Amino acid sequence: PHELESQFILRLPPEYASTVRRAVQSGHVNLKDRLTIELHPDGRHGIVRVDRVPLASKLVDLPCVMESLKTIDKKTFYKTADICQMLVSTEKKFIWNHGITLPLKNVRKRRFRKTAKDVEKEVKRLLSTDAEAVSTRWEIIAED
Amino acid sequence: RFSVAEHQERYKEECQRIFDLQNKVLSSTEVLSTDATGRCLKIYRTFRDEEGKEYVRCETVRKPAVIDAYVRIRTTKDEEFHREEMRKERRRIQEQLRRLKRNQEKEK
Repeated sequence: PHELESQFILRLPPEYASTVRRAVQSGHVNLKDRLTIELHPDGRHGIVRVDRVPLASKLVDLPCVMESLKTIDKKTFYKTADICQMLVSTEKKFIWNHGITLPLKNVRKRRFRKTAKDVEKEVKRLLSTDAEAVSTRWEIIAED
Repeated sequence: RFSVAEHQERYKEECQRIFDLQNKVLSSTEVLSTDATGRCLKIYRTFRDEEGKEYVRCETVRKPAVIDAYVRIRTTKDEEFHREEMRKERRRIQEQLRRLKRNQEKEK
C-alpha cells in the first residue's frame, strides 16, 4: 500500500539555523551525523541535536494550513502534502498563534473568525460515571 | 429612490475596496508586533464501594460548554424512551423459525 508522507517544519535558533542551512546546501552525508531528531513519548516534546549540541523542542500546531506543491515545469503544481505542525527549537502551549509568513502574525487572535456555542470527552466521561452509578440528581443552579 | 444603478455601483465599489485592502495587507513585508440564564449545572451520583458502602458524590459543572452537551443527551435520552432489544429480536427470530418448522412438520 501507499502511506501519505508526513511533512512538518523545523524552526531552529538563528546561528544553528545558519549552520544547518550551510550543511544542507553543501550536500554531503556529514550533515546526517551532525543533525539528529529525538521525539519524546509525550508527542509534543523533543531534542534536535545540531553538531551534537542538544536543543529543546516543542511540536506545535499551526493556525493556518500549508500545502507543499511540487512542480516540474513551474507552471503546473501538484499538491504533495499538508503541513500543520512545527518543531520549534531553542494543550494551549502546543498551539502556535502566529503564521509562518510575515503578513500572518497574530492570525489566530485577529484574522480568524471565532464561532462558539476535550469538552465532548469530559461529557462522555460524565455520562459513563452516571451509568456506573445508581441514583442521579440534577438541578440547573444559581449563585452558590 | 434608486433601486438599480445605486445598489449595483455601491456593491461594485465595496468589492474593489475590499479586494485592494486584502491585496495590500497580505503582500505587506512589514513586521507585525506580537500582541443566557447564568446557571451552572450540579450532578449528584450514588455508587456502592467495595465490601458494603453507599457514598454519594455531588459534582458541579461551571463550564457552560460541558453543560450544553451534557443536558442535550439527557433531553434526548428522555425522549429516546439497544443490545437488549437486539437479543429480544434474536429470541423473536428463534420463535418464528421454530413455528415455521412446526408448520413444516404439520404439512408433512
